[PDB]
Amino acid sequence: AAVILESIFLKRSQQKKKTSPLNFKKCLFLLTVHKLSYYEYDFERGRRGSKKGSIDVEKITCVETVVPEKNPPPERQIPRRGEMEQISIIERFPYPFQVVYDEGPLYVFSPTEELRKRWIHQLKNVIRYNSDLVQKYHPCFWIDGQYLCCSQTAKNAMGCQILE
Ligand SMILES: CN1C(=O)C(=O)c2ccccc21
Ligand SMILES: [Mg+2]
Ligand SMILES: [Zn+2]
Repeated sequence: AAVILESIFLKRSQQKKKTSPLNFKKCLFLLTVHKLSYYEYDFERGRRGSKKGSIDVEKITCVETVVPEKNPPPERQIPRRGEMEQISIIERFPYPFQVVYDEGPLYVFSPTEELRKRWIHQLKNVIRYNSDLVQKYHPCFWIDGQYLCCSQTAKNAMGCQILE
C-alpha cells in the first residue's frame, strides 16, 4: 500500500560459506504495511532501480538492534557523540539492526541512530499482530558459521537472550 518509510541502507550478504568474505551493499529499502522490500538505487536518475528482494511482513518474527562490529572499516565507524550532512548520510552506515524471518536474520546498517530507531519502531508496529513473534534473540551477528553471542552454529537456533 502507501510507503511508510524509504531509506538508503547497507545490506549485508547472506554468507554462502563460513570461510567466504562478506559483502555490504548500498540499497534502497521500502516499508509498507504488507511488505519490506529492497532495490538497487539508481543514483544518476535519483530513483529506485530493480527490485532485489521482498519479505511479507507476516513472516517477520523479530526486529531489534545488533551489537556493532568490533573493528569496522571507516564506512561503518560510529562517530563521537554530538542539520543533515549530505555526504555522510549516504557514505557512512554505523548503526546495524536485524530483521529475523523464515530464512534467518537480515542485517541492515543505518547512517544514523534516529533513522534506525524510526525503522525499528515502524517494523515493530507492522509486525505487532504476527503469529510467530519470538521472545528471544541473538544480540550479536551470525559471522563465519556461528553467532558471536552464544557460539551456536545453526542460523535458526533459538535466540540466546530473552527480549526485555
Ligand atoms: C543478493 N545479494 C548477493 O547476491 C550479494 O552478494 C549481496 C550482497 C549484499 C546484499 C545483497 C546481496
Ligand atoms: Mg524519490
Ligand atoms: Zn546468540
